[PDB]
Amino acid sequence: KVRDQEGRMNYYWTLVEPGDKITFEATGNLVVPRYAFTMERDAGSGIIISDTPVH
Amino acid sequence: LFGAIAGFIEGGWTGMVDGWYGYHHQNEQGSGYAADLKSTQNAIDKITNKVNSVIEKMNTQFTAVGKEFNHLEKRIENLNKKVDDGFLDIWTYNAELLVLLENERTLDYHDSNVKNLYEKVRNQLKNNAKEIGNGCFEFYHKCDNTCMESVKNGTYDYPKYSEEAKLNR
Repeated sequence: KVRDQEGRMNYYWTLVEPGDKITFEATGNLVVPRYAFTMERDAGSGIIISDTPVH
Repeated sequence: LFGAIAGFIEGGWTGMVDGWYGYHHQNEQGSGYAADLKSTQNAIDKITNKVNSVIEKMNTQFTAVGKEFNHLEKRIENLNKKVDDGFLDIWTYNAELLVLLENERTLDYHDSNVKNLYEKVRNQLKNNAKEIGNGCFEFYHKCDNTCMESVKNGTYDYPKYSEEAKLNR
C-alpha cells in the first residue's frame, strides 16, 4: 500500500513532431491525455534545488 | 632577483605617492621626491596588460553542471562525479601555481625597473658624481633644479660640469 492504493499507475510521455500523429487504441486501462504541451526547446539548461528566494 | 628592492636600496618611500620609482633630490633650493614618469607609466601599462591577460584569456560557455540520475544509474553518476572532481583538481592546481609564478615575475619586474633606473642615472653622471651606497649620488659640482630635471629626463650635460667636477675631485 502506497497512499492507500494497492494498484499502480504508470505514466508515459512522448514528443510528437510537426506533421506527425499520435494514435491511442484501448480496450481498457488507459488514462487519456486531456492537455498537451506545445513546446519549442532551447539549447539546454539545468534544475536547481534550493530554497533561495527569487528576485 | 636583481638586488635592488631590499638590496642596495634598503627602504621604500611613503611620501612618494605619484609613482612607483623615482628620485629624491637635495640641493640649496630645496629637497623633494619626484617620480620617474616614463618608467612608472610603462610599468603601469605592463601590469594592466598582465592582469587583463590573466583574467580575459579565460573563455567560458553556457554550461549546466549538475545532472539527475536515478538509482539504477550509479555508474554514470560516478563517472559524472569523476569528471567534476578531475576538472576541480586541474583548475585548483593551475590557478594556485599560476598565481605563485606570476607574483614572482611581478616582483622581479619591479626590482629590474629600480636597478635599471639606478644604472641609467649612474651612466649619465659618470665621474661627475660619486656613489655613496644607498642608491644616492653626491655631486662633485653644484647641480641646481635645472641640472636635476636634466638628470631625471636623460639630457645630462657632462661636458658642462666636467671642469668643475675635476677641480672638486
